Amino acid sequence: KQKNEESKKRQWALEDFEIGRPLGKGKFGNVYLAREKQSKFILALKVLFKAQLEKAGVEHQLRREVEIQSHLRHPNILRLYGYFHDATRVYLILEYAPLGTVYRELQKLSKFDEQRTATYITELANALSYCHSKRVIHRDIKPENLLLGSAGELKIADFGWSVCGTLDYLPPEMIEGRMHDEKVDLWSLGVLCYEFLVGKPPFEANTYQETYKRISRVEFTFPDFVTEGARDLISRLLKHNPSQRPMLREVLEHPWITANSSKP
Ligand SMILES: Cc1ccc(C(=O)N[C@@H](C(=O)Nc2ccc3c(c2)/C(=C\c2cnc[nH]2)C(=O)N3)c2ccccc2)c(=O)n1Cc1ccc(F)c(F)c1
Repeated sequence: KQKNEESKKRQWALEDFEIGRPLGKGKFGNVYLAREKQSKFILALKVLFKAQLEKAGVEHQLRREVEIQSHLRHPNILRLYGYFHDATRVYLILEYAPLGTVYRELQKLSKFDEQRTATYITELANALSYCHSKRVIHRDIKPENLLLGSAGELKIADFGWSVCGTLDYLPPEMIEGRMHDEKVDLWSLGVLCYEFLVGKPPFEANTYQETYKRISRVEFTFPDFVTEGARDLISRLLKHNPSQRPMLREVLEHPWITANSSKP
C-alpha cells in the first residue's frame, strides 16, 4: 500500500502512466488520479507548470522540499515516490489517499466529534514529532493539506517544510516577523483542534486585516458545546508566547486527548 520503492529516480516519463479523474486543484498545478502502466499501481500525479514555478520564484523551494521529503517515511505523512519532467511541466508522484481531505470531511460533517478530533490530533502530533526529530520544522497545517488513508488514517500533504496564502493557521511570531521554532506548529495544532471541533478556525474573519489583528491579539472565543478539557487544551496550545506551548510529549499525554483519542 505505502512501502512501494525507496529508490527515487528521474527516468520516468508521462508515457508511464494512464491518467484518471482530477483529484483537486491548486494555484500552480492540477492533481490527477493515475495508474502506472507496468505495475497497475494507483497513485496521484500532481502536474505543475515549470514556467509558472520559475515565474513565482518557488522552484528552488520545490527542489529542496522534494529532496527532504524523499527521506520521510511515516504513516501520517504522505509518502513521496519520485518526480520527473518533460519540456512543459514538472510531475510529482504521490501516494493516493482514497478517503480524501479532512477539509471535505469537515464540509460534509459541519464539525467533528471529540473522537474523530482527538484521533486526528494524535496522528498529527505523532507526525510532527517525527518531522521535528529530523530537523524538519513545519510551516502552516491546513485541513486542505490533510488526507485520509484507506483506514481513515491522516496524511500530511503540504510542503510547509525546511532544512502563506491564508494566514488562519500561522502563529503570531510567523506573522509578526519574529523568530519562530518548532513551537509554531503547536500553535497550528490548537488552530486545527479548534476548527475540527467548531467547523471554522479560531481567528476566521471576513478580511485578511481583521484576521491579522485577531491572531496578533489572540482574540477568539469558545462556543458552549466545547467541553472543559478541549477548552483547556486549545488554550494551552494557543499561547502568544512560543515558550508557553507544551512539548509534543505533553500534548500526547493531555487528559482530554488520552480520554478521547480512538487510536489503538
Ligand atoms: C495551502 C495548500 C493547500 C493544498 C495544497 C496541495 O497541493 N495538496 C495536494 C492534494 O490534494 N493531494 C491528493 C492526493 C490524493 C487524494 C486527494 C488529494 C483527494 C481529494 C481532494 C482534493 N481536494 C479536496 N479533496 C482524494 O480523494 N485523494 C495537491 C497537489 C497539487 C495540486 C493540488 C493539490 C498546497 O500545496 N497548499 C500550499 C499552497 C499552494 C499554492 C498557493 F498559492 C498557496 F497560497 C499555498
